[PDB]
Amino acid sequence: REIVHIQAGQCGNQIGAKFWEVISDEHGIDPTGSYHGDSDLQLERINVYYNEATGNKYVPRAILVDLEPGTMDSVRSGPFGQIFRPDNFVFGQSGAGNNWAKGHYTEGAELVDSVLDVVRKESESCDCLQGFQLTHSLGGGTGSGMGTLLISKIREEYPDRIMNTFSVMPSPKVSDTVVEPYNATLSVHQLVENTDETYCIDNEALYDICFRTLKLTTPTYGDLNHLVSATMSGVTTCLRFPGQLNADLRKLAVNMVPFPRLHFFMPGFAPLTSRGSQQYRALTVPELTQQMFDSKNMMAACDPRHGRYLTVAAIFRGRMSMKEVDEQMLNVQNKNSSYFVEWIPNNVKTAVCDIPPRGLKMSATFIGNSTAIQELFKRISEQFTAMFRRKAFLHWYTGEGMDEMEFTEAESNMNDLVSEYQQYQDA
Amino acid sequence: MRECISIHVGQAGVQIGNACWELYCLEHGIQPDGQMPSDKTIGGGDDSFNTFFSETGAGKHVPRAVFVDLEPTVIDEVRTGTYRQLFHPEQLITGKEDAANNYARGHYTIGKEIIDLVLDRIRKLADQCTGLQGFLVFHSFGGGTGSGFTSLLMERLSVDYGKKSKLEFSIYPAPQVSTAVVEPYNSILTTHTTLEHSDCAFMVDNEAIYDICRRNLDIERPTYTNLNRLISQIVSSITASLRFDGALNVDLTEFQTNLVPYPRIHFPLATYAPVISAEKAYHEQLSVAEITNACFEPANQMVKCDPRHGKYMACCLLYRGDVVPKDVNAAIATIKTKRSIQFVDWCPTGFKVGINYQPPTVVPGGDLAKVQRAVCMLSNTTAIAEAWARLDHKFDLMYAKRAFVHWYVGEGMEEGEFSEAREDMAALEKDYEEVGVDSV
Ligand SMILES: Nc1nc2c(ncn2[C@@H]2O[C@H](COP(=O)(O)OP(=O)(O)OP(=O)(O)O)[C@@H](O)[C@H]2O)c(=O)[nH]1
Ligand SMILES: Nc1nc2c(ncn2[C@@H]2O[C@H](COP(=O)(O)OP(=O)(O)O)[C@@H](O)[C@H]2O)c(=O)[nH]1
Ligand SMILES: COC(=O)Nc1nc2ccc(C(=O)c3cccs3)cc2[nH]1
Ligand SMILES: [Ca+2]
Ligand SMILES: [Mg+2]
Ligand SMILES: [Mg+2]
Repeated sequence: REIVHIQAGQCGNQIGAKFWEVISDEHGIDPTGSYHGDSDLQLERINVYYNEATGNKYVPRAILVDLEPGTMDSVRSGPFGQIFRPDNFVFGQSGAGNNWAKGHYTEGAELVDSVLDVVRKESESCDCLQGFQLTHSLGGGTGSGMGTLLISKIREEYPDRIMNTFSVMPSPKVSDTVVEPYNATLSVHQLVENTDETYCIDNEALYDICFRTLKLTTPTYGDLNHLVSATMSGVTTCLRFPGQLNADLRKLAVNMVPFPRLHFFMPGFAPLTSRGSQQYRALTVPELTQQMFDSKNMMAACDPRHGRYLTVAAIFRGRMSMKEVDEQMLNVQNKNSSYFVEWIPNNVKTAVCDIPPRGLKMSATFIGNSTAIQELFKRISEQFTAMFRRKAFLHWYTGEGMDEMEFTEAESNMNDLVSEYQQYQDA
Repeated sequence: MRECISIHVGQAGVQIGNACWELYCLEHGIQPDGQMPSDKTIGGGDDSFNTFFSETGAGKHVPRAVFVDLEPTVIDEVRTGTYRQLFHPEQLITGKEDAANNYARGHYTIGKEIIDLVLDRIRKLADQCTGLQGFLVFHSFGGGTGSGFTSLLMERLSVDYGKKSKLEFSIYPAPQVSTAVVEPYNSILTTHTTLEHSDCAFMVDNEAIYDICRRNLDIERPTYTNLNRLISQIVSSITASLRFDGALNVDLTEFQTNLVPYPRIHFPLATYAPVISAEKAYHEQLSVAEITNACFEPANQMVKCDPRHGKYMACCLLYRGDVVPKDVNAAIATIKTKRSIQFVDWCPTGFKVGINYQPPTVVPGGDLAKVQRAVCMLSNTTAIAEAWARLDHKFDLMYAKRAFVHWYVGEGMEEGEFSEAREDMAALEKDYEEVGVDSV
């Protein structure tokens, strides 16, 4: 049940590297690629994300993509930099200049075939590929523009394979350029059509968590990415360790996605921890459950009370009373049953893994499919329109062959997505 | 890779080039003979300073630069100066007879005789680049070569190098240090002609620099030597992101994405701080907050205008030296609630921030105090259009009587080129007015 991992762009490669270093530690894999752990549970499903190398080394089934070598050179010189298969480093030189058009139509188009060659080489080694995952931001040019181009071509060559993304949404609070709403809007429509799951990781929420909650007065991208890798570890625990759950990507998606276009998830994590800052008292199960449903642990910066949950999934990790988990989960729902749709019976599901993440005696990862996610897309839409009204900064795009019409279309189908969410919120 | 080729045109362009490359050498530890001890990769490399310097097998670090003038005496001082070993003879190009402050001679009569040779020498620099990013063109508005030949060169560069980026450092004419009368003509002509071929242009008002040297450095009567050393520091701050590395470093092209909302709106306003003498900097630290706040004091701008009576479309802060984000953010928060800062309604209000850790350097025997931290603000303000308005008015005064026009006609130009150039300028002023009107 192999999964092929792809990371594109600066943000995509930075959270991607973080992800691989986190789960490598969980599976006992060192930066050389050698297993030294103490449980067979660490190796029972290690083939999901790792390839076995002759001379018992484990090599991440990961493909690293960029239009400039800057960040990928930082990866190769990073902590676990040497664990990656060197041939899986695919990079151009020209960069994308935070331009969706450059990533999707010109610069990215020139490189995209080379990436697919590596994808194919990794797929043909898979006994039974269950799907792909992609890490990237939507606000830049490579991850946003070339990443969605990649997704389109992967769906052409593998039309019956699951494609899931962890997608970082842009925010003025944590902003590189002013054209991020343009790139995000163009990307969102691609995701609506060609992914099965998109985890909406909002940089606004990540900032607010680091600031308001983790009490970090000046959070970096590194602080923000600690939350992301911790969440990605939790979202994929189900797949990497034995337990109650052994669903493949498709079965997971089936029970979470009632309508094909509404597959944008609000992720959450508890307890919220800043890097380095140890703390010694583990949370009680009522504390875990209450936090993971609280908006302050949400990473999408949407208020779940402003919408309704279509489906909810929660994975608890560590040694704990699942009977107590059962009671607290059904506590939360039965208390707030007005924020859950009533036409999808038993739409709140839970699972436990015995193995806790590093540093915590117990934790919980939240995956909400809420209609409140429309607030994220409305936010991007407003910022899009404010500039597009005056056709501001459009020359960066028309200079790469794009027409105003493609923006008008992108704008319109995100507004459709928004209204489609509104339809089921009032059902 | 990502090489940048600098082109210095005319007296102002050339002599500012001297100031910059001397300053660059000091910043990178490059000796006047081109040798750089700290550079262990001999004969080549892909370091950040390699964007501006190429390397010979003998370990010489050579500026990716061409110097051009239609008259030899200014460039001759480069050929016999302190840094003559730095440049290969073919990088320094001179004619025999200048353009005599006449655009027509620079663009046509005298310019056409040397333009092919210049393009050949530039081509020889490009061919040594593995990933050329674009050009940096230094010139005056008022000179015949600085105006006429530059616009000719920019036109030819568009043909030979497609859409490859072209940036300008343009000297805006001030009567305090000029002995020319026809500069408004040359200014309007080159701006009109170059407008389509430039991606971004940094105007430097000589009067602004003149005032700063007088008020901040207590220089009684500034010379070109005084102005150029200050200008070089601003140029250094802007190119620093290309020549140095760093986690918090933000490349100029990324700032550019924010600074240019429409192709024609590509004239950022530069403000620099701190400009302070050794006498006054003694026992006086300039904090991040203090120098940041100085960026919104109009007296510190490279161009005379009032941003407080205009609207912002972009605001960038380029720090160098002992500076961390925490202090920057705090300083900005203070300023935002105490300054007259108003954005147009179609643009976000956040300040884009860059930090290079390598601190500012000063040229020996200069006037500027060596400081631990400096900042250059690059903002896109409607107020920059005031500089166009003043220039266009001086143009109108003379052109109504056709003063000095016979000099231009005699070298092959027609009055239709004047009116056409002026109309482009009128449309440009209206463009800046239109981007500041609130949306519907
Ligand atoms: N800041 C600064 N301005 C200069 C310098 N040299 C000349 N200028 C300005 O440039 C304008 C005159 O143009 P020049 O550059 O001297 O003339 P040119 O480009 O050599 O063209 P020619 O007419 O052929 O000599 C005047 O406004 C001067 O004040 C300089 O070294 N520094
Ligand atoms: N969470 C997070 N966001 C990032 C990181 N790096 C960049 N971003 C965001 O991604 C957007 C810029 O996209 P980027 O990945 O740098 O562009 P690309 O390299 O061309 O794909 C902006 O919204 C940034 O805030 C990171 O390390 N973590
Ligand atoms: C890389 O792609 C994924 O990990 N997708 C994914 N989709 C998922 C849906 C649910 C869960 C999960 O852990 C559940 C807990 C309780 C019921 S399902 C885990 C999931 N992981
Ligand atoms: Ca070298
Ligand atoms: Mg980036
Ligand atoms: Mg001259």
